[PDB]
Formats: sequence, structure tokens, C-alpha cells
Amino acid sequence: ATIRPDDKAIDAAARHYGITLDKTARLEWPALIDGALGSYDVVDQLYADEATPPTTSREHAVPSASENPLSAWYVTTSIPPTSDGVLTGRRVAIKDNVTVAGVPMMNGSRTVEGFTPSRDATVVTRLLAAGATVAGKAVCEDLCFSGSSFTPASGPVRNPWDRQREAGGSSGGSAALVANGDVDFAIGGDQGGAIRIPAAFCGVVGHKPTFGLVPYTGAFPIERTIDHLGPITRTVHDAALMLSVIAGRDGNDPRQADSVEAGDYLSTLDSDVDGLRIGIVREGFGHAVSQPEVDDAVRAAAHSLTEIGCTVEEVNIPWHLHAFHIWNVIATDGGAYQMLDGNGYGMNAEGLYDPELMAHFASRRIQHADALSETVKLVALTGHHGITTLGGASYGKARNLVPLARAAYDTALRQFDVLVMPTLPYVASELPAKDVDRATFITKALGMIANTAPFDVTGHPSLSVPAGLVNGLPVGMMITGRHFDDATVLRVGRAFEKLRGAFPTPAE
Amino acid sequence: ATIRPDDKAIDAAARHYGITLDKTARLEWPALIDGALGSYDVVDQLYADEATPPTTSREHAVPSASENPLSAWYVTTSIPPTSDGVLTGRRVAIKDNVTVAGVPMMNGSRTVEGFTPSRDATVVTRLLAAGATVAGKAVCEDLCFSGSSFTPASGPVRNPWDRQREAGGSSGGSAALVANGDVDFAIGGDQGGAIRIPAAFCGVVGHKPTFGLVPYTGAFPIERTIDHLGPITRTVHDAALMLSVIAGRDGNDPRQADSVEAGDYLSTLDSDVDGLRIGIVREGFGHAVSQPEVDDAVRAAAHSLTEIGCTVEEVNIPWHLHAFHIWNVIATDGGAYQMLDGNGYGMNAEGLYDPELMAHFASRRIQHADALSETVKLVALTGHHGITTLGGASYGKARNLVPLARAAYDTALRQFDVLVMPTLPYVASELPAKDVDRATFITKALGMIANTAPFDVTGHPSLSVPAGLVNGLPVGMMITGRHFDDATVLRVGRAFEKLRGAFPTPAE
Ligand SMILES: NC(=O)c1ccccc1
Ligand SMILES: NC(=O)c1ccccc1
Repeated sequence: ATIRPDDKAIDAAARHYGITLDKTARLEWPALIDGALGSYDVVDQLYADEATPPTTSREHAVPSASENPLSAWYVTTSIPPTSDGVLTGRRVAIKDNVTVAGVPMMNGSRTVEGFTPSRDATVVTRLLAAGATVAGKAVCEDLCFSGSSFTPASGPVRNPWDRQREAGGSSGGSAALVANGDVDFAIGGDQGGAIRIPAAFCGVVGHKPTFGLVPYTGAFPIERTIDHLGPITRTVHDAALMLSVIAGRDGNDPRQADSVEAGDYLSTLDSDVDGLRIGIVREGFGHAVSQPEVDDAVRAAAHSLTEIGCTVEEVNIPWHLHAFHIWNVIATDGGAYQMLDGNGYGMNAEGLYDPELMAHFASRRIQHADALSETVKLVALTGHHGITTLGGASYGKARNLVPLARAAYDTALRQFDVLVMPTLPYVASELPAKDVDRATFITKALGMIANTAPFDVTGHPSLSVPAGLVNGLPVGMMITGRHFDDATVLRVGRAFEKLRGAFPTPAE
Repeated sequence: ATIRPDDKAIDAAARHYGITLDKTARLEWPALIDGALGSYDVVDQLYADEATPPTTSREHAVPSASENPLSAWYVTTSIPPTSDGVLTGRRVAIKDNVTVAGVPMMNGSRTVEGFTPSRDATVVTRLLAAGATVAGKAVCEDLCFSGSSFTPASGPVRNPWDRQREAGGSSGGSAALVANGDVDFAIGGDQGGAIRIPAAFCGVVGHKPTFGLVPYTGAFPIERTIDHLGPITRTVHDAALMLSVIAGRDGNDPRQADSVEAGDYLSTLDSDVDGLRIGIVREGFGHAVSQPEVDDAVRAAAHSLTEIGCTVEEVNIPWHLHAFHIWNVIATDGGAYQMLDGNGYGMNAEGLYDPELMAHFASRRIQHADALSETVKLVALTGHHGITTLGGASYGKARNLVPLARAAYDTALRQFDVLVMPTLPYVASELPAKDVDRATFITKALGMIANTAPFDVTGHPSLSVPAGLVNGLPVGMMITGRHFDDATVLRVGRAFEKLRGAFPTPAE
């Protein structure tokens, strides 16, 4: 039977809604609530007899500090493919916010550490059926609300290019492992740039596909309308190969529209880009907070594409700066409402839920809230203000502005094939000391998402490709295009790779 | 600029998440939260300069007790059509939970009374462009969480067949007006049976279309996955005519899938039903709480269809009883989470929001929570328990069971064209005294949704058609069919009408 609430809880519930119970109310509600909970009892029973996922027996190990030099691994594994395919012989690291049945996961947070899922996320299942070997779970920022790599409760991920500098984030671990050569590919998540940012910082390729293309099923949600799963690879070709395996509706993710279909990211990957219009978004350069050397390197990189027949011109998209603030509201109000109060999955959406995870997270986060990262706490405090005092109006206003933001980019996309700008306005900085300032902490973890975040809310596919080195550190060029035109975005990235030439390895 | 929270609020927010602020935290957060709110300021500005709906000048009047004999009207109007069409010369009443720009609305609740929307719901706009004249707003149950007609803060709606008995609900007012002949049609909402129930009680036709067919845009939400808007009419033909005008994607309702398309509900409305298989769902009859006279009348009505070439057989669908409990969890946890904590619209879904309404509702419901109906309070208390203590797990479990419920009905629908059972297990009962028992109140307002509610969660189109009189009071036969096969559901309803013959008017 489902647990019933006690009188103290009933009173707390009533006070939550501003309801005042008299003496007779406090006496009757219990029995009534108990009657209502009768349906919950039935759901509990039906769920136990019909929707309880099977058990799993897979092995894993906590690597020793020696076999985990960058602190990029949470746990290691060797899960064999179920069929041979285009990934046979390759290894893949899975971001810790993504479930792998029978394997522990914590999503870089103390509020989740200790959870062992019963289901494999859809992308995990597709990877295995393509011949890949899942090599383990890669550490991710505390509940992923961080653009750097110092919020993981298990410690900071070191960049393989400079073990003193950040690996980025929130998929810091994934990129590090890929850059360091520990795995061939990695599955990363992107809500404000978590796939593109660490890739840029670690000198690897990161693709946040068109929203809804890759099923999110099985990954810990943050805010439903901006959740993205995607590939982090060493090369554009591999990124396209991974996408061909993971893309496509799975019938369990409400984010995916009925019309979603996997495109062809390989057939024309190497086709010439002669005649393609490349738009350099002005608002993507010269931010108050930035390193000009970085912007110029990427700017030069963008223009060099003329060397292969591309017409390159600058274009103004004022809404690019507006989109950031619209994203921030959606991520702040939405994140606190869903990720926290809704315990990850939230409610009011059709699809496959993870009630085991929801329960686990619910208890742990209230007993370890103080351990939550400073950025998550910021989201919590201000979002709660947005949800209650503000009545959710700001979230509503932001939602009503999204179409305008989308249209602003699509208009530019009628004049250009793809839009380009620096992925990040600066190279990986040194890791802060575990004595950091709350204010510094929040600015150093959220000040590099200005160009990436906008595309999370509008949903356009956005790709980060290494564009060169600045003071020995990797910088990235971000190529963004039309919804579901991931193929063209990848083609341009590929074409740029050929022109740019082989990009150095942190081991080189 | 967006209102900032004070230290007391910041502390309350922190306590809400189990976060404990020290002395320095209480000192720093303010400035940080203020910085975060900077994005809200920008959203506020952009929204004011670009997404603020125009002003409106329409007239309305509060009818006198004399011109509002059944207490079915909230306010009356005479909004002329914008174009001539299939509804020219007809009047339509709009349920009070549905916005009509420039006109007051309260959704039968004290927590909303006083609100005047700036946008017209999509169905309102479509009705006007089809030649209809909007005659006013029809009273609906307190926040619609009631299957009867005694929860409206403005008083109970009297059934035109017996002004001492309930008109049903939550669209009680709409059905009453239609039955009484005050209007030709009405737009009603259905979350647990609000369109079908009052129609059945008042002897009129009520159609809860396939989920997602009719845009919900502009109507006050309860729980996103079970929200439905539909027509309430005097005849099946009119119901089909209305559906042809309101059905179809509007690009603003996240509930509507990309593949949704309006069907043809008129071409074959009068075609012969010779050979159609009609399945009498056993679990839809003989409930512990019910009036056998009612079940037999409907049972006999269902069999009479053989008189026109239909093959009629009984079929077992055990999941019909399970679906009720699955619905209850989704409506209880989901309703408290979205309708209350989310102030109607909630979050984490793409679409057109009503931030003005969200703000208004947010302030009013905390100052008038004690005025909320007993059923809403039940939802509030137990749902809050589900959201917090239960961690939302029950909601998740219920969601994971929905497909099985859907499949159970679809399997029956492979053996039969449509499924039939009584809309309600009993005729309209006498109105309770404003001295009612909380327990009685909750059972008398929620004990008649056993057959209707299941279809709200699975989404199948479900139609209630008058099947006869029992002790002088109307009883209804509910015809339910496949997703988006509203046309066949209507055809059967039509065919039954012809056979049954003209149904008496409460004025006859
Ligand atoms: N990289 C991300 O997805 C991110 C999300 C939220 C805040 C910062 C970064
Ligand atoms: N008729 C309805 O939609 C309803 C919803 C909730 C509870 C009772 C009835």
C-alpha cells in the first residue's frame, strides 16, 4: 500500500496552499485523503505486476586514481554490443546523467550518488545494437547546471591539454575521455551548452543535434524544452556516424514530434561546399566578458572557408543576445519547477518515466541539499521566487518570446546556409581552489554560455569544431543551422576539418 | 523591472529545498539573485514591446436572476461573427474557463473571479469566423474539479428538466443553457467527463473529441495530458458541425501532435451503419454505486442497434476499471503540480501561455484558498503528498501504465467499431443543501466519473447521446471509438438518434 501522510504533513500541505483547517477539517481529511490514495495503491500494484523493468547483472569498477588521471570517470565497465554494426570495435563513455541498467550513477551530485537504474536509456541500447562497447560512465557537473568542470561532487575534471585547467562542462568528463583517447566516443547532454562547451575546451567535436532528433529517454532531465543528448567525438565524421546510430523517435520521449525522422548525415558528408553561404553572427563576437585572441582566431577561421568556395559575410542578429535572457528564465524557473520540485521527470507529459529514480532523487536531495552546487542553489532560490511570488508569469512571458527568437535565427538562415561564431569567448582557465568565492564560482561557471545557450531554447542543431589553438589551448568554431538540417551542419564542419587540416592531440 | 524577493522570502525558498543558509550566505544571495533576475527584467521589457496582446472593447452584462433562471450564465454578451459561415445565425455559450478577450471570467472559482483576459481562445476565434454569435460565458464548477453542479462559487446550476436536481458538471452551465434552449451550442471542457456528464444529465449531446484534435489554447488547464475542449449540442448533427469548425492544429497547443488533422464528420454522418460492430463493455455496467434502472435502459438502447444492421455483443475490458485509478493519480498529482503550483499553465511545454492569467490566479488563489471547493482541496492535499513525500513516483508509475490502458481499449477496438456503456450510472439527483457534509460532498461530485474519466487519460474520442428517460430524467449512452475516428463515433450516435427518434425537450 502507498504511504499515507500524517497530520503534520496534512497541515503543512494545507499551509502550502494558504488553506486553513479548522478542528473538524483536521479530523476528516485523513480518511478522505486515505480514500483518494486508494487509487495510488492500485497503481502501485499494477505497476509491480506489469511495468516493473527486469533485473540486470553487469559489472563495473571504481578506477584507481592512477587509472583515472583526469577524474573524468565515475565508474568503468565493459558492456559488450548486442549486435555487430557501424560501431563494432569502438568504445563509448556514457555521461553519468544517462542511465545504464545495472550500473551506479550520481549525475555528479551528492543528491543522487548511490542510485543504480533498471533501464538502459534509448541511446545506450542503440549504441550497443550498433556494435559499440560501453566503457563506462563519465562524470558530469553537479546536476549538470554548470558550464565549467568544477561542480562535480566527485571532484573537478582536468583538461587533457593542461591538467591545471578546466575540461569544461557539464559533460566535462565525456570530452576529457574523448580528447585523452580513453574512448572513441561519448554521449553528452546539452541544456545550455554542455555538449559544445567541454568539446571546445578539450579540442574535440561536440554536436547538440536538432531538438527532439535524439531521444532523451533515460537521461536525467533539467527542463524538458531544452534537454538534448548528443555525440562528443574526436572527428566530425565520427560525430556524424554516432548521430546516424542514435537519432530517431523511440516513442517514449514527449520532446520528439511525430514528424521527426533520422536524416542522412553520411552520404554527403564529404561533398563540396562550393557556393554555401556562411553567416558570421556579429553578436557572437566582442562580448564584454571575453578574450579577443579567441574571437579573432575563430573569425579568421570562418573567413578561410572562402578558400573552398564558400561565400562568407557578416550578419546582424540582435535577438541572439535576447535569446540568452529568454533561455535563462526558462532554465531558471523551469529548472527549479521540474528538475527540483518535479524530481527530474516532473509531470504533465506523456512518455516513459523512471519512478525509481524520482523516488531516490526525492529523498536524497532534501537530505543533501546543502551539498548542491552554488549554481544549482542559485537556480533553486530565484526559480522558486519565479514559481511562487512571480506566479510563473516570467516563464510564460519567456515562452511567448521563444518563437520570435526562433524566427530571428530562421530569417538569418534564409540568407545563409549556416551561422557561425565562437563556441566560447575564451580558452580553458585554471581550476579554482576549493576555497572559491560564491560570486566568482557562479560567474566562472555561467559566463561562457552566451553563444551556446540561445540554441538550446530555439532548438537549432549546433556543432562545435576545433578551430585552432590560442596560447596552446583549444578554441572552437560553432556551426549552427536549420532545424533537422544536421547533415549540412556536419558537412560544413567536415569541410572545415579538411581545410584546417589535422588538429593536434593533447598528447602530441 | 521584475520584483526581487526579500530576505524572508529567500530564507523560505532555501528552507523549501532543505538548504540552510549561514550568515554570509544570507548576505550574498540577494545580490546574486538580483543579478539572475536581470534576465527576467529583459524578458519583461521584450514582452512589453513585442508580445503584449492588443486591447479589446466588447460589452457584457450580469443577467438578472430573472434572465438567469438556472444560474447557468456568468455574464451575457453579443459578440458578432467576423465572417459568415456554417454557424451563421446560431448562438454559442462559452464555458467560463475559456478566455474571450475583453470579457470577465472566474472559472466558477473565487480564486479567479475578477479576471478579464486579453486573448480569445482559438476555438472562440474559429466559431466567430464560422458565423456564430458568442452569447456569453457559462458557469463551470470551481476550477472544474467536479462531476456535479454544486461547486460553482456563484451558486449551483439547476437542471432544466428538474430545477431541484443537478445539471451535472463541470460544464454544468453549458449543458443547461443548451438543454434549456438559451443557446444553440456551447463549448465545454472535459478532464474527467465534464463535457459528457452534464450533457447526459441534461439530456443533450456531449462530445469529448480525440485528445489533441481540438486546440486547448486559451482554456484554463488542469492537467495537460487530460485537458479537452469539445462541443455540447442539442443534436449529434450539430455536434459534428461544431467539431468541423473547431478541430485542427493551431500551432500553440503542445497537446496537439504534428500529425493531427481535422477529419470529415459530416459527409458520412448519415451513412448506414449496417455491419458495424458495437461492443458493450461489461465493466461499464453494474458498479457498486449505481442505479440499475439506468444501466438497463442504456443496455437495452445498445442492443436495439441490431434493428438497423449493427452486430451487438458484450466484451470484457478489465482495464476499464484500472484506467480509472490511473486517471485519478494523474489528475491528483498532476493537477496539484500544474493547476495549483503551476498556476494553470505550469511549465516545461512549448506553446502560447497566458502570463496575465497566471499572475492573477497566483495572487488570488493564496488569498482565497479557503474558498476552493472541497474536491479541489482534496486534490491539493493528496497531490502535494504525491509530489513531495512520494517524490512524484506514483505519477510516474501511472504514466508508465497509460499505454497498457490504451492498448486494452485498442484491442477491444480491433474486434468492435465502437465501445458503448452508460455515460453515468444514475440520473440527476437533488441538489445538496449549503450545509453539506465534506465526505458526502466529495462522493456526490466524484462518484459518477467511473466510465468517463478513463477515456480522458487514454484520449479516445467519447460521445454521450441521450438514450432515454428514467423516472422522467435523462440517461445517456456513451459511444467511444479509435483515436481520430470521431467521424465514426458521431455516425453511430447519429444512427442511434434516427432509430431512437426525437428526444423530448425539458420544455416538452
Ligand atoms: N552546459 C549546460 O548545459 C549548462 C546548463 C546550465 C547552466 C550552465 C551550463
Ligand atoms: N468532469 C470532469 O472533467 C471532472 C474532473 C475532475 C473531477 C471530476 C470531474
